[PDB]
Amino acid sequence: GEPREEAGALGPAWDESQLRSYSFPTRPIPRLSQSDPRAEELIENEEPVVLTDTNLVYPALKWDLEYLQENIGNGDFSVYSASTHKFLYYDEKKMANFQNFKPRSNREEMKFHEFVEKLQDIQQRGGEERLYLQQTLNDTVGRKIVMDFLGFNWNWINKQQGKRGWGQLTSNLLLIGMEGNVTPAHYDEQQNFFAQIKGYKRCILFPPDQFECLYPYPVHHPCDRQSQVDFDNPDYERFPNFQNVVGYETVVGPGDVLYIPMYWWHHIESLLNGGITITVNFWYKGAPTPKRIEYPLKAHQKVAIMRNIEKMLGEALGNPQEVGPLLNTMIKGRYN
Amino acid sequence: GEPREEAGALGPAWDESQLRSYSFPTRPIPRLSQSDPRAEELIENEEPVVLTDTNLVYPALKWDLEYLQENIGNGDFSVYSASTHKFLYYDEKKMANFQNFKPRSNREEMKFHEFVEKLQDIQQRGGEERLYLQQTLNDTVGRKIVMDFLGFNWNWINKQQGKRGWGQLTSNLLLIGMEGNVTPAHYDEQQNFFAQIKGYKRCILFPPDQFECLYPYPVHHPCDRQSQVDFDNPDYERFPNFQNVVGYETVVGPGDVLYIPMYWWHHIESLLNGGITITVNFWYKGAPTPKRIEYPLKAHQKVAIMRNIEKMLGEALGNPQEVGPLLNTMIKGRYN
Ligand SMILES: O=C(O)C(=O)N[C@H](Cc1ccccc1)C(=O)O
Ligand SMILES: O=C(O)C(=O)N[C@H](Cc1ccccc1)C(=O)O
Ligand SMILES: O=C(O)C(=O)N[C@H](Cc1ccccc1)C(=O)O
Ligand SMILES: O=C(O)C(=O)N[C@H](Cc1ccccc1)C(=O)O
Ligand SMILES: [Fe+2]
Ligand SMILES: [Fe+2]
Repeated sequence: GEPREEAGALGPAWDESQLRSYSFPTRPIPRLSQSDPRAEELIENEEPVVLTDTNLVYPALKWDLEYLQENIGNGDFSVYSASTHKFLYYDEKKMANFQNFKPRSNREEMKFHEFVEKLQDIQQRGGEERLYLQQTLNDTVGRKIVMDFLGFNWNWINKQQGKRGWGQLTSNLLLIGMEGNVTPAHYDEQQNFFAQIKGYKRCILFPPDQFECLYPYPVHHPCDRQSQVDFDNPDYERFPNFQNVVGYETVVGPGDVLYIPMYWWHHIESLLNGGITITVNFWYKGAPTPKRIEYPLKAHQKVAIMRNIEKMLGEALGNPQEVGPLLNTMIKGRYN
Repeated sequence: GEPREEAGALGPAWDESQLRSYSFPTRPIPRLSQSDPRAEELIENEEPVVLTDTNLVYPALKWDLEYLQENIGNGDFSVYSASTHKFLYYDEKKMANFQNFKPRSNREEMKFHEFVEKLQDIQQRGGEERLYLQQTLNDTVGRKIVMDFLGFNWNWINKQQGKRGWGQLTSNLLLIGMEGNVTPAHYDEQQNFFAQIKGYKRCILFPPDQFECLYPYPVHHPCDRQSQVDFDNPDYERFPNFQNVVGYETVVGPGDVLYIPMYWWHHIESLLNGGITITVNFWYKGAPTPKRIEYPLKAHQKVAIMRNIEKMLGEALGNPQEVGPLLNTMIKGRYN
């Protein structure tokens, strides 16, 4: 949609020139009120929606590098680096299988004050490197910050968890990123409530059934759950169906909360020239399995089946490397 | 090898002109004595071999249409028909899934005397149709025939079953076929002892690892376990790897016993212009699973894994028809 207008006539929140350009078409994601029945409907049907008045992270809306560094306590925060705007999320617990894989992003633990310094350093030296802080909110958090945390709207979110019959909140990540930073398309196996705090983030989502268009890496690969297709330079040779992809986009700002249904693909980028961005997500385990499979199956359920096959086949063969050969042996001249 | 010579200088048992011609190369299967250590070795390593002095079906060597019709009792025998020399073995318990499948062979129960008549009829009327009797040896068998059965060398075969740790004899089929009759390539999940009684049969076998060259039908298909490749007119377009196939052949005659290891492909044909052929097989369940998978895996073990995947995937999807689509969705642009 068109750039929303800020109250008090402070001008447009952002402008098209801050968004990156891509080859596929997109339609806006609904921006509704938490009290709007249609929104309660979209969630109930595992469809994305942006809630604008939940007050989920109200106490955190005052956060910023300064305030944070002062009260965030003194613990270790994981900080990812990148020579480019695209951040390569890789699982270190799978690098064994694909020894032929070399990471294009380096993680590093550090104190907040350090992170801030390393950041103010780049900016103050006309560098080109980019950073991104992603750390769970444990107990090593300052006292004052714990006050803000307790300030979150748990009354509302706890009812969503209940009404939807989801599992237990697995974690909350604090995400602080630099403008221009990008998180390549991928999907997560948990329900997510993306709570925007500082800055603006453009989020482009794709339904689970778009599986054939996004070509995710093999399950045993370090980049499992991520799309192999380079959005900046799509290889229609290897990934022919990326020319059929159609997504849903929107730009979340301070106070907004985006619901990302489990298994839904999502590409997230921080607006160009929009200062830093701060967000806090809420990951919950999806509702348990009906124990009485009812057909027809939903798209994400099939993806669960595929993932399973790959996992079990790598067990049987005792080697994840042979998973591919066996699958081709199974299909060539028989199923294709 | 070259046509063996019959004792008493009765001339060659058969001549090349009786065998069908095929595009692939083949090497002879070992013809050894049951007391030969090398033969006990081939069996222990699940490799084919022809034993010439087991005396397994000694009492049955005197069988023929006449003697049989008289003592075979009076029960129902399954008799398959075919307009061509190739017999289409289809599973009636799977015809549901592939309703788009129409059998090219008609089975029919009948009394022996009837079978003989229907047979002597064709021959006596210059017909072209072909028949093949395949029936288990139950209790509806004549008394005199039971005497022959009891005459089999159970002392020897029971030790093979024991030494190899195989399961229990699942069944014994009486196979009576017309000259020129052919049983297309396929494999069985049980250990087999092919006991030739009357006539000569050419058997061409392929190791389990030739899976990629024989393109078996889908597991849920009525012709599961059978090769899709037409040996008389190979379609190298669909089945490219059939040009890499290499088999082991041999011609079994009265008194010979062929060991067909479980999962080994086999094409069986009755010599051209060689009268009828009578055989009796012995199917045993392979040795149980080690319960402690020891790698590297053997070829037939992987085929067991593939079969499993197909079976379970058709369960999960609740429809065997979608098995193919999902497999391609899994591999395209990811594993190929
Ligand atoms: O949406 C589905 O249920 C489905 O089977 N979709 C397939 C593609 C697909 C298959 C499996 C998972 C996701 C997507 C299709 O050809 O449309
Ligand atoms: O919240 C998410 O699910 C998510 O993908 N967040 C990304 C950052 C991220 C990347 C990888 C793992 C967790 C979080 C973002 O740029 O907002
Ligand atoms: O023989 C094997 O163990 C094996 O994995 N053979 C594969 C082909 C094959 C795979 C699985 C079963 C039978 C045959 C090959 O490319 O040679
Ligand atoms: O004994 C076998 O395994 C076998 O494939 N015998 C075939 C006949 C047959 C075909 C199908 C099922 C059982 C038996 C033959 O022509 O000798
Ligand atoms: Fe994510
Ligand atoms: Fe067979």
